[PDB]
Amino acid sequence: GSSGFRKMAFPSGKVEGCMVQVTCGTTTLNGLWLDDTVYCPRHVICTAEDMLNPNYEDLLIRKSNHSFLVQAGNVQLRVIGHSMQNCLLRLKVDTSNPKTPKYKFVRIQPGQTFSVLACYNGSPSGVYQCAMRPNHTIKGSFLNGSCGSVGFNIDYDCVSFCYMHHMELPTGVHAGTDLEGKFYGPFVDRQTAQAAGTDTTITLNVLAWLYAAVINGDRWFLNRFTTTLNDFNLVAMKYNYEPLTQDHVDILGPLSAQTGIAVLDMCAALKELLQNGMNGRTILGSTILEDEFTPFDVVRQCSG
Amino acid sequence: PLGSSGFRKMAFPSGKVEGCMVQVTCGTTTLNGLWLDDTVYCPRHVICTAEDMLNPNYEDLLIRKSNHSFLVQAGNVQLRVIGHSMQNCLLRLKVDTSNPKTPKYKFVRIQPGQTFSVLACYNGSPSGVYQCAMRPNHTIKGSFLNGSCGSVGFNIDYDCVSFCYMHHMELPTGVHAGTDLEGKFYGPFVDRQTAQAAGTDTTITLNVLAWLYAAVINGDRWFLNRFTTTLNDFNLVAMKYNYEPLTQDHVDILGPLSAQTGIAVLDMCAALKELLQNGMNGRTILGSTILEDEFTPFDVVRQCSGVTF
Ligand SMILES: */C(=C\C(=O)OCC)[C@H](C[C@@H]1CCNC1=O)NC(=O)[C@H](CC(C)C)NC(=O)[C@@H](NC(=O)[C@@H](NC(=O)c1ccoc1)C(C)C)C(C)C
Ligand SMILES: */C(=C\C(=O)OCC)[C@H](C[C@@H]1CCNC1=O)NC(=O)[C@H](CC(C)C)NC(=O)[C@@H](NC(=O)[C@@H](NC(=O)c1ccoc1)C(C)C)C(C)C
Repeated sequence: GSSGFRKMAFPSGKVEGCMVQVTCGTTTLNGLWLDDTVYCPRHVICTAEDMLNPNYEDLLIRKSNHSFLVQAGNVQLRVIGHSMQNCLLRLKVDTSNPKTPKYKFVRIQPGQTFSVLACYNGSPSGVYQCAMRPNHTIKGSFLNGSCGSVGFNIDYDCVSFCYMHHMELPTGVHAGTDLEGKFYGPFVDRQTAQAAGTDTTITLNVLAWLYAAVINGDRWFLNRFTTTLNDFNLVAMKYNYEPLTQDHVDILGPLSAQTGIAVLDMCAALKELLQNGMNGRTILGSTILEDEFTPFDVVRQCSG
Repeated sequence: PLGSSGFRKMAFPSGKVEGCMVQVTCGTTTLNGLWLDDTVYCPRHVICTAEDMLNPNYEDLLIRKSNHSFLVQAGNVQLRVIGHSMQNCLLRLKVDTSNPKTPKYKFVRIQPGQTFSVLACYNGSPSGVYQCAMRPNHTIKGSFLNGSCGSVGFNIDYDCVSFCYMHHMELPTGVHAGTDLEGKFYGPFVDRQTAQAAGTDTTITLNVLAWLYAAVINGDRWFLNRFTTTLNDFNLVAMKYNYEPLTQDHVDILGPLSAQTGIAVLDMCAALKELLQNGMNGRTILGSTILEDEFTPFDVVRQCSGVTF
């Protein structure tokens, strides 16, 4: 029967065990403690007067290991070393985190999804799933004090960290870096006017989602038409949708085979949906075309 | 404050519950169990075989089982069962080892409309976490596959994990049914594969109002007006849109949010009233085109204030 369909995140336990608090001056934010290293946003070393045009090289050289206070719960972890890697600081501590899970650092591609463990003062608040926007921003829910929180994916027992939160744009969206400290998107960590490129809807994901609805027993939006890749794009682009490529249709191969619905035939269905709307109906409980589920997310939730 | 663009359906951090999940096998039937101190809780149908699910006689099936009939595994280690008993629709297996990861906890029976986080599990291993609401018709719209029974629902009340749900089955309409941690089903359902149907469901009015307050808190207040309504007049309109009747008790539950925004509950009802009769006119609330009903007054305070655990 139907499996049901929820926007689910990965269990956050393996990440919770790595969260700590990092303070420098009067600024306190979150850090990630793996083995004997603690990672956090480099702006932790900024003072109110340094946020407009900071020179992190100059601000950091003025610091020592003891300028940093890291705390795991109520216990202080002594910093015995420090270095800056792009927009992150790597603080070495004198004790290893026994809760460090198997892990790796990965830089995800726009359109891919991940789980965010929102934290404050080194303590977990909640977890939610989201997708990195085509324009590299994240439509997240973050309050002041949330910097340092991380995004991740879990494959079996291995945690793949892919994001660390740094800031909020004038438009209300969020931006951050991978665990190597490199920003996602054309952004810099300073309080200046910065804008993201034009965003688009993740076409691959909307299609994967339409397949999820079908494997779950719903087919009302299908039709007897088909389309070429080119003709589909001429329409989709009018609605601010990401151009679809042959690689994307190949990625949908498995889902296509499981449902018996050709990728291009599903594109024809999407084409009709964009042109006529849903006429008051819903798909998997939604009144809008959902784009935060990748083909992989669908196969894992609807078929293990 | 949150990033002015969408209220995420945030689940509670799941670590404390992940440390309580184990695998329970009886014969060829394997599912999930909850290990707290020296007891492992699981659905009683674990003692059932393929064809013995239409109308199993649990009391009699259990008689044929001994402690050795149960194989419990925490990770790659076997947990020796030294006792077993049935409590309503659950089994309580006593083991010779107290869970070193047992967190402070309590068992609570959730009420209609209230939400909780579900930790989907398979073979004793956590797979995902998501937020769910106990629908007015006593079912939940979850996401479960075979091997998922035994997975649990919970809330974290400060420093205490409050377990409120254990998964048992799926209904023909694609929704789910389960029990509290005392083994008592929510709703009139029973754990046997017979003809069972959930009643017609309604929109959780209390939650929709809570969500509108969250909108205001976030700065999305275009839908507010200078009027008010009577409880009776609101219900006359809302029930037309299949909304659950609003009660004075519900008004009181919204008290903290009403105080935070200075907007009287009936004044918010007036706004909701207009939204239902006039629609949103293409506008959005908290980045949504529809009125969300799976966020409770508590979920709102939790996300807006950034409560931690
Ligand atoms: C994490 C900080 C933390 O935990 O501090 C503990 C002491 C925060 C997280 C944000 C707060 C609100 N939402 C968030 O996600 N990060 C920051 O405060 C950064 C710090 C900078 C990079 C050193 N700053 C911001 O997010 C500020 N943004 C901006 O200044 C942006 N500019 C616009 O809003 C603007 C108006 C005119 O020019 C720009 C900027 C593009 C990055 C926001 C306003 C706090
Ligand atoms: C958990 C079982 C498990 O983990 O087994 C390990 C060996 C499952 C969970 C469901 C699988 C799919 N989604 C789920 O949530 N629970 C069950 O298999 C129960 C077991 C019964 C209570 C002993 N059975 C079901 O969920 C079956 N449901 C039904 O048979 C329902 N009836 C309708 O479909 C119906 C009405 C008239 O004929 C059928 C029944 C009302 C409970 C589902 C189909 C497997």
